[PDB]
Amino acid sequence: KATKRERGLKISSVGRSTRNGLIVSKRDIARIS
Amino acid sequence: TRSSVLADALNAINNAEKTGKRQVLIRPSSKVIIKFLQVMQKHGYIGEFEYIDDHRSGKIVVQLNGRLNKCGVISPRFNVKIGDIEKWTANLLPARQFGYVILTTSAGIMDHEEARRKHVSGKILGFVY
RNA sequence: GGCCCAUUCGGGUCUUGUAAUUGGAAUGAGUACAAUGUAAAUACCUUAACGAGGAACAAUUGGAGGGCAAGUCUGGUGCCAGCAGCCGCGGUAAUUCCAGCUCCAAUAGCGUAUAUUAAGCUCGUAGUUGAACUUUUACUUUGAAGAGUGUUCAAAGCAGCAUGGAAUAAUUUAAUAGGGACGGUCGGGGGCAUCAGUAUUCAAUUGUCAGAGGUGAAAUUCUUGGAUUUAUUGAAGACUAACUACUGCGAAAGCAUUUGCCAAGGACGUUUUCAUUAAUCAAGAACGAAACUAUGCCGACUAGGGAUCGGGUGGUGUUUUUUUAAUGACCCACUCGGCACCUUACGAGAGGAGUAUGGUCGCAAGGCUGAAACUUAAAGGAA
Ligand SMILES: [Mg+2]
Ligand SMILES: [Mg+2]
Ligand SMILES: [Mg+2]
Ligand SMILES: [Mg+2]
Ligand SMILES: [Mg+2]
Ligand SMILES: [Mg+2]
Ligand SMILES: [Mg+2]
Ligand SMILES: [Mg+2]
Ligand SMILES: [Mg+2]
Ligand SMILES: [Mg+2]
Ligand SMILES: [Mg+2]
Ligand SMILES: [Mg+2]
Ligand SMILES: [Mg+2]
Ligand SMILES: [Mg+2]
Repeated sequence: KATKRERGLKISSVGRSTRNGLIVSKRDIARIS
Repeated sequence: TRSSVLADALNAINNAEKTGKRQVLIRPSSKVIIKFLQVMQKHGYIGEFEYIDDHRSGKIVVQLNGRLNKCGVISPRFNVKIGDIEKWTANLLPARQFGYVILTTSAGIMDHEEARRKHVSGKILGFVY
């Protein structure tokens, strides 16, 4: 019970993930482009 | 706050895949969802899918073969240059050659490699891997 | 004999050590007959002669360790331990001393200091987000540090416009989205009247007489002008026992007698209707003595089980009953929506406890009182 669930491996870094979908900031967009 | 139908369909597919369900029912449908599922089917991330006409938006049922790690819709639908594509791939995906970014370009919706092949670009729709 | 490893004991390996003697060769810093350099001159490059063993032609900076006295100091449980030692009996041309103490690192560079990097609840305004379907612009495609070198090496120097574009964003369906309608209902939802209940207090009569309430004992209080208690009756306020449930209703706080009125509400059923009218929302609007042992990982999230409340469909045979009207209760299956309970598949959801104190600030001891400038009365205290 005490042990925290195993959360898998991180597979992306661009932006926050939400129910609507992954969201990218305008600042991020310029940096890539 | 409600979500777009494409986003809801993709979340349903993700959950059904991870729970071990072999077929998932998506409602409502749309042309965009059908094109998205067509791309995924071509690259093998799902099996057959069937469209039921209900005189409403309509319904879809997708058989899952377990090869789907994750799917998602990306917003805001920012534009991408053709030469820029590579950079975006390296950011949105796990590795160089694993996965397919899906783009809405002048010639329709298609994965990023076909977009390179046809020398067409546009906005990004979402990612699959 | 040297060196390497090893907390421990020890283990491993072999040309090592000198704090020994010695030879002839090379050359620059310098010092220079010069010449070149340059307006002249310095510097550079070149070069006669001099220029090396302490090659005294005498680079540094910093760290790690030793050891010594008829020496000095401090604390002890003899002969110790700690700090430490340019200082010792004599001596300064006196002394010849530990190897001139040993080792390590950078080196024309190397240390030090500071900083620095690795209440509540509903509604609701901006903002944000939000079902499906059948010309122009945004957007997008196309066209207008490195190469070489022999400065002796090196640092150097050196020869908006045109154009193609099918998606994406601007420029009929009747969502298991939303709203209303209709039907039988459901409810301890709300407001106004209304009804009932036993109880408490007071009062009226009324039988009897000394105690009655209260605490662990009391005190206080009532009481032969009759308390408490007993019977009958009237009035006042408050409240709604048992039925009372891990049940119902309401946005929350809350709501428990009957009957009527007033509007209101949920879910269910619908082959009725508008047709995206929506979601989340800081701002704003409506309503609105006490605590004192607790506790549940969270979510966009799968399949369930028992039980229960409200509604609907079907089955079935018992309660029910018959041309007055109404017309249910129970059992079983299915379904929608509720309050909870028990399980389950999936998910990046991004200081405590003590110890010591040659410091600073506070608080504190004692000698019998009386009683001292008084060796002093009585009465106490002690014994
Ligand atoms: Mg020699
Ligand atoms: Mg709210
Ligand atoms: Mg608004
Ligand atoms: Mg409808
Ligand atoms: Mg309605
Ligand atoms: Mg109604
Ligand atoms: Mg009522
Ligand atoms: Mg009422
Ligand atoms: Mg009354
Ligand atoms: Mg009652
Ligand atoms: Mg009442
Ligand atoms: Mg009830
Ligand atoms: Mg149910
Ligand atoms: Mg409720």
